[PDB]
Amino acid sequence: MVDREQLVQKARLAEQAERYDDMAAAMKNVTELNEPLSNEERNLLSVAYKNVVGARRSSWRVISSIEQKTSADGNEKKIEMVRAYREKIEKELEAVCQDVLSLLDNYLIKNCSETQYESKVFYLKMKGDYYRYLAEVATGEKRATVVESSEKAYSEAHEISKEHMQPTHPIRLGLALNYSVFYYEIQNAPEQACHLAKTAFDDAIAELDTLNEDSYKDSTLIMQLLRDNLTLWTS
Amino acid sequence: MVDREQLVQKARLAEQAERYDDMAAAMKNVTELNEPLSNEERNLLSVAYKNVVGARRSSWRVISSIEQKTSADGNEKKIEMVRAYREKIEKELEAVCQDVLSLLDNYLIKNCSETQYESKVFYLKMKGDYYRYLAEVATGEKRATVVESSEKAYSEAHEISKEHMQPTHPIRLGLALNYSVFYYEIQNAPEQACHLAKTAFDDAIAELDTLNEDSYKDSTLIMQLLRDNLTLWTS
Amino acid sequence: MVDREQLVQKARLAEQAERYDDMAAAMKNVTELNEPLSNEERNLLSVAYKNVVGARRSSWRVISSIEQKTSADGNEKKIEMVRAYREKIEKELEAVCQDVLSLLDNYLIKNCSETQYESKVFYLKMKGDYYRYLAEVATGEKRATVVESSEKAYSEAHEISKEHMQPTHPIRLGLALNYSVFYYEIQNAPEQACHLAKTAFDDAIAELDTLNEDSYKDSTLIMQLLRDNLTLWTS
Amino acid sequence: MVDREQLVQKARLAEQAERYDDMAAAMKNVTELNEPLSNEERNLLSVAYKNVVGARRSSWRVISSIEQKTSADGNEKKIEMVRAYREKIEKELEAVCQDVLSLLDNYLIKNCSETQYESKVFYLKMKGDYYRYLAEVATGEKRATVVESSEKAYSEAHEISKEHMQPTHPIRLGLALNYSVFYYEIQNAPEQACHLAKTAFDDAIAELDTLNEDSYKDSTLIMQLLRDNLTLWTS
Repeated sequence: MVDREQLVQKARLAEQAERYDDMAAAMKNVTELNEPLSNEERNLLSVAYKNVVGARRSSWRVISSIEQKTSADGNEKKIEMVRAYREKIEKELEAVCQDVLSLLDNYLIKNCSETQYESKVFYLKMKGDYYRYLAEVATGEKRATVVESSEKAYSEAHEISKEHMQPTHPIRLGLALNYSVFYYEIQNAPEQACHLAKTAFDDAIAELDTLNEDSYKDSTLIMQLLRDNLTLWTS
Repeated sequence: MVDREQLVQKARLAEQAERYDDMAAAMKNVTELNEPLSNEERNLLSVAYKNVVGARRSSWRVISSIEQKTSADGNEKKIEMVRAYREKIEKELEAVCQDVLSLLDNYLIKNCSETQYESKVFYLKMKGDYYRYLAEVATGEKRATVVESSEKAYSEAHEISKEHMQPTHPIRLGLALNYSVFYYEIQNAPEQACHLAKTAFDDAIAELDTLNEDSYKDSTLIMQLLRDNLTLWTS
Repeated sequence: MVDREQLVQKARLAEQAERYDDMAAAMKNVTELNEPLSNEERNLLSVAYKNVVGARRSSWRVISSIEQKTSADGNEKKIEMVRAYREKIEKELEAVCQDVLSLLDNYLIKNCSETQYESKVFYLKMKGDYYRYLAEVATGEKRATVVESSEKAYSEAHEISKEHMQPTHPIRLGLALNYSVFYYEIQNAPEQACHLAKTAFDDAIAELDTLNEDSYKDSTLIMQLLRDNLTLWTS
Repeated sequence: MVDREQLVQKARLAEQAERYDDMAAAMKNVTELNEPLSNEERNLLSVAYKNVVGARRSSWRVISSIEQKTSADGNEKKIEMVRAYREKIEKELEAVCQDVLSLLDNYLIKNCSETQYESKVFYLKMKGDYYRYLAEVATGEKRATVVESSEKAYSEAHEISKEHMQPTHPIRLGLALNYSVFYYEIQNAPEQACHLAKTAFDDAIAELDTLNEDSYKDSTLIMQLLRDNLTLWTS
């Protein structure tokens, strides 16, 4: 019988040791206590799964790159293991995404009140992200379904953030960042990606007086990331 | 006969080529046209002399360090050239400071109106800085005079900024940064240095609504530098 | 039924994806085919387990550091999970070491001929290393046994390398590097560590004519690492 | 009246302070004592002028780059100062080269004996280099003359090094490095550049037994630089 405070302590310890699989597992155990998460427990869960899926996405990109070159090389003798190793990483990546998506759908989005608007946007942004990670590796009909699922999660998150959060709020800014990345990289819609990132940046600078003493550093950091992407995409 | 716009273009060209002596010389020529400087011409002058004096201060520190070791080494045969080379760098550093101080006293502070409060604080901060650079290399009675001169320039700048600028203004924040460094490093007053940097940071976060769309990045950068120094000095 | 060439391909693919656990597992499967390893398969096995044990050693150091501070902090409420998390990492580290040590004792050292002197030194250096990693985390009577085991493996490796390899050979140089680290860090014998590293470096420069066209870069790299450690330990 | 040992001490002090103009001036004063240079005084002179000309070459490249863009921009109002500032840097660069070339022709190459083969190759490599720096900024008939002058200096250096130095000697390796760069960048002869760098590298690995205890690190460093350039040029 392990206490909730000890599990959060375990996640913090795993983060310092860079053992993100342990970190994700501890925060998954906290979620499964079937109680709402604090703002702190929410970010610990987010950081854990971002680093776990990040390592899988990086590995998949490396092996897929080698796979495209091996097929072009003409050596049929080597293609078998490259494809199988890419598939192995791909299934691991998908299982990480499905693991987070089950947590969001059966616990986090399912049981946060209609009043906890910050929590709702935070979880729907995560949902958009993990369906986007699934979209990156998916093909054909499987791809179209997860793309729609990602779009649906980002749009709902966007509507609640627009209505209940200031344009400078790091959750609203972070959402605009990832949703515009989804338009650019997944939907291949550079105009809509640039518009979304421009609107978010301009709405934040127009309401710069709404910057909070506890999160102004996070706000200015994401505003810069939005401007960075806007520069990259428009050049 | 060289135009003012061409001299500012020369300073910008010298900055890109990292030829700061050329940059300082071009901005010194602009000042000597005996007209007020634009906000742009002011920062170009400031950046030029900061890089020129910065290179001299770095060289003086290196040779002074070797000088202290050579005297401790007991080799009297080598002390002569080290001391003379340190003295050579030292005179160059002092002549750079006197060059900037003459520009401020006979042009910049001398001819900006009682209404141009931003200009006044900007020039008195520069004056405090260049007397502080002189204090670093000076000894005895010579040191006490330049320390007083630095203190007098920073205090006047502090009074005008407190009265006519928002606590988040980068000129007011930058002034608090350097004036607290003067207390810590020159006056060896850690308490007064920490108090000055704390007050400035706290006044800025208390009036975070006064952040300007054109300079919020500069404000948040100096606020962080203040917090950095406060952490270093209190640990 | 997976081919030996495909398993080596899997290890190379895992190395590019930085999935060292996969890499170690593939090379463990190659070893278990119960045939000698090529020079290439040997280094792939060595690199795999070095990165696997390296991550465990780094994690153990981080959590042990936090453990020493938490005990000193006086918060008895937090000591329980830190100790248990350190113990968890520690058991993982020990199981990695025992896994490699079983491979060396039941396959690699057990079945390489009396003639394959390069192979013998290579495997006995690995044995010295993995017992040294065990010594780092062990205490009391358990520590003394693994220290002796490490010493015994390094000494045998040292005798065969002295007799059958040139002083510039990267395996002989690499052995002198790790064996001197064992004296310094494990045995706390700075004199014997410095002597071993000095002798190896001096023997290599005295026979610089024995440098091989295929490994001169590896030789000069380890010679520098020996000189680096010698500088650090003698200052 | 300043002693030769004090001037070399001044050059070493200037090098630590990164005051390369002072360093070059001190070594120019040593050369002008009209006596041969030691191996140490030779490298101090070489390092001084390399850093002085290096800063001019870097500045010229930056301003020439801006000049090509300003002419393409169509703003005739700005072209005047860019061209004049480039010309100013260019004359400084040329005067540095002529300063070194006068030292080599009226002192160093002029008065080293027919027996000091290391000194002869060292000075003729420098001569090839400084005429190459002149070739980089020169155009038309002026360019053809300095290109021939560079070629003539490198070829003579190449003949003496081939006859009196081992293929692993850092002076012979360094010569092959710069002479092949001259073929690639100045003469636009990629085949001849690759052949020269390949021959030098292959001659060095074929005589790896000729590596000296006092300069093996310099030899292996330049051998790698040759292999680096060979990779870049053949891909």
